[PDB]
Amino acid sequence: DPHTYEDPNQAVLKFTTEIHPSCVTRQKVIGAFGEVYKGMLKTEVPVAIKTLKAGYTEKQRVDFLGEAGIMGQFSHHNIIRLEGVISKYKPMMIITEYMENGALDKFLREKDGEFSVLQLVGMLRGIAAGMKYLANMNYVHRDLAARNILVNSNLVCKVSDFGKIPIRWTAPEAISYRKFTSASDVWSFGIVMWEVMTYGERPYWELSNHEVMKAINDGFRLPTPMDCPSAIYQLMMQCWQQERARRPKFADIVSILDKLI
Amino acid sequence: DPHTYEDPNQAVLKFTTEIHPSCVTRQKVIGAFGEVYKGMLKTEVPVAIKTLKAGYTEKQRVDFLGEAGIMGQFSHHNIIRLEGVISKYKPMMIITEYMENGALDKFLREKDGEFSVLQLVGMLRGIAAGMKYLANMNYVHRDLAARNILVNSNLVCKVSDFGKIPIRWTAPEAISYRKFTSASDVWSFGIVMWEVMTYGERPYWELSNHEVMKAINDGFRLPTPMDCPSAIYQLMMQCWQQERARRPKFADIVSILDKLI
Repeated sequence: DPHTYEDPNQAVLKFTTEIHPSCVTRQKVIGAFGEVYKGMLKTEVPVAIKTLKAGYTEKQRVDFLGEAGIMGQFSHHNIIRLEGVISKYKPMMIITEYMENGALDKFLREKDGEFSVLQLVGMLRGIAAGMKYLANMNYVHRDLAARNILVNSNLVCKVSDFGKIPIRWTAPEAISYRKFTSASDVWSFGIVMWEVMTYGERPYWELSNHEVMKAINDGFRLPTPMDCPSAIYQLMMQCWQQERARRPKFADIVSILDKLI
Repeated sequence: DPHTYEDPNQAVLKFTTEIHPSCVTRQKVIGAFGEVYKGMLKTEVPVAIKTLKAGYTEKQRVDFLGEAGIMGQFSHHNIIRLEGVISKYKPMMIITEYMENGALDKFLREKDGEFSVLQLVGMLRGIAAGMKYLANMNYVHRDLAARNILVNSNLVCKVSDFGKIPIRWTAPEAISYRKFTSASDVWSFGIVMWEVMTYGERPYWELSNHEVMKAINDGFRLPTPMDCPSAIYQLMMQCWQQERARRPKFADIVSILDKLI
């Protein structure tokens, strides 16, 4: 093994392609850790470009580049594509494919009421296909939420982002015992289904994180969204079983949604 | 014949594909002869990976690789698929397709009472189809038991494992005279039907192997499982005829189960 000894800032680059700075053009800021730009990549394709905020430590630099390193391990229709990274130069950049419709939760809020049930279920199916791929790769995500899904022009949804925890989206056993598995991702997927079917309502509304923690252990579950088919809500309820072994697996979820479509 | 002379450790590789170690990544242990890992194979697909315990003799090595050699001769929907082996390097590995729901007996115990009669009969039908294929290949299994069947997400069951004998599953003539034929596999299949319909009860409960040997020669047969359709139990009873020539053949079993469905 030539990599018995390795610098962590090199280890995280393994599944990435190094891109020369002359190949990349940032054109405008589209989001704001650090900033997100819309740009072009000469390979000319449109891309999203993430940079790291000035003053970062080496640890933050490794964590930043490691995001690209995780993304680069994956190749699936419903997982955001990594074009490459600029790591040898400043500012450092993570270059990914451009997604015209931005984050799923924001998208649904802006297009509220505008999709058919079939289109919404199609989005959920793509997310589920992405998560089945991750689960099969033995990757436990821990932050599955509509804000971490990107949407392109064809409404294809891709998982795009890879102890503070996202309390509203996290399974009870993970909040209580830090027990994160694919089955806790399944719980999160149930929350995402609810975010989708309500067109981007915040899970548990204005309830505080503490009220949510208490509610879910008391057996409270989010109620059916308006106009949500009962089979869709029933699947949500299965994803939110208190006993994680009772939740369906992602392969089961994909099959269930396919039969619905 | 270029293989008049051959080393047994090469003879057992004939129906296998040699896989380069750089193509395989073990990710975690999922069972424990030797160990079983969940892993990835670049060809990227999830796989199960079996290794051989440290300190093995050459005879054990040949037996280990021969398992892969047997599996590799087969190609059927209800027989586990061999991806390949690593034999040229240590540790040696047998790489098979990944089955999400694990061993059938364990699976049924965890999902006790959760399936419809049609789903259970469907599982039995797939197992029977697999055994009909083996029987047609002139392959006598000798260890057909729910523990040797694997289940994937669509509930497809596959025969997956290929002197001390498994006494509770073994036909009387095979226990007494080592007379193993497809008809003694049929007896074992009857036991498997009982394992499935009772959701993973041990055949003959807490009775010892000796009590079982005596019981079956005395004419004792396992009673009908709860909620078992009489036509399913009658088929079990036919599989357990003392005269092996009276048992149905696997082709008969497949046809019988198809008419029920």
